[PDB]
Amino acid sequence: KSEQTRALILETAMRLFQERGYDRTTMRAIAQEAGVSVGNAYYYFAGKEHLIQGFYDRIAAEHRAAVREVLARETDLEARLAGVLKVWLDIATPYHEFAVQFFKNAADPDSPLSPFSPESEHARVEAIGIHRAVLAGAKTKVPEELRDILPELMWLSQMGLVLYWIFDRTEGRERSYRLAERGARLTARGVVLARFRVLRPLVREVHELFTDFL
Amino acid sequence: SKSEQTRALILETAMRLFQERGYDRTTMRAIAQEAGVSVGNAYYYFAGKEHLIQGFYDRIAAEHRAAVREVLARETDLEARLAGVLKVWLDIATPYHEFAVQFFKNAADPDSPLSPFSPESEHARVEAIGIHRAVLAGAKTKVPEELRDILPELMWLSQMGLVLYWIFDRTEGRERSYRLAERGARLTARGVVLARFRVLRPLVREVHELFTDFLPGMTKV
Repeated sequence: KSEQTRALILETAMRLFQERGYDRTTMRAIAQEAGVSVGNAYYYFAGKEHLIQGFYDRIAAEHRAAVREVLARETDLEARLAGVLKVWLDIATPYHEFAVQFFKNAADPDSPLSPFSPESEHARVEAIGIHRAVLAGAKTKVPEELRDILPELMWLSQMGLVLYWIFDRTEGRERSYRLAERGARLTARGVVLARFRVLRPLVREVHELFTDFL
Repeated sequence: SKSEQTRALILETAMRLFQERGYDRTTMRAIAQEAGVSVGNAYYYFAGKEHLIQGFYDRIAAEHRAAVREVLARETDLEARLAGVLKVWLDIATPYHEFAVQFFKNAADPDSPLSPFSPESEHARVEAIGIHRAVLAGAKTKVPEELRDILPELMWLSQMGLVLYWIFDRTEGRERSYRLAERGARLTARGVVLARFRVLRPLVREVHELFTDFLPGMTKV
């Protein structure tokens, strides 16, 4: 079933370039290993970057499941965000050597692979969604002026943290997981401060700036 | 001039190579043979690929620092000073965009001497931050004492925030970036003015602490 032999191929490719490198991995090897003509392989994915898309997509959706447990017993913002970023890290863990090799492909600004490209759109909206979940259900006061962009800013933090995590050479990535924690604490205090009357000017400013930009 | 022209010749060649070959797979050897000098003669100016990048970073900081001379003489509003400075930075970076797009995957690594944040880039960094000090010093808006070091450094962080956006910007003149330097200069100059109140300063301290802990190159706590 197309919808089903599709996920077969995504899977054989995902494991293939993990073992080999995105670069020296051909559609043809993927087809061969998959039991599927080269032409079929291209039918489900028009070349190698569309598999990465489907991998991002796949990773986003896995992330979104493992945060059931965390969103279930954390009420306040900080603990919500922090767990979600930790859960992210936990499921990225096995893909880390791949992310380091793959980094130089995805880090090409003008490549579809870049998480900021238009191809990656479906995966951004997806991931921002989680950041919608983290606050929309956080029993912690959040000013209206901010409610509309925090998602996006939090998502940005998360890309910061991905970048940092590719290059974190500490044991088991201790430091990244620290960064998520500090990042969440810092975000959370920003919002509390945001409630302070004297600097709604400032909160307006960043509301505007954040509604304009990619 | 043969000596200064060779200096620059090496530098431009190496950069074009890193840009098409990629930095990992360019050697001193290959650069020297592409410029058409002795490898000896190339090392004489740049002790290795890393010093070459530092050469790129230094050149560009000085350029920016020369170019800022007017804005920072005419403008007395902090915003407008920051505005101009950041904009002039864009004018100056503008030739190196395709370079930066290609070299971003090497310098992004904060554990690498290639990184702006590295102890190896100290010189270009201090010179760059020094510009944010003078943006501050000669602004009409006066500025808190306990924040006097952390602000120039946060402003330099934004600049890097801006460099990163610029790299990823695909719009025409990179005009979207020019619009960010302008809108970001606004938020920031409001940010500093507003840090005159005491409610805000801890968050300023704490943001400068997150960066100084997790990235090399900022002043200790």
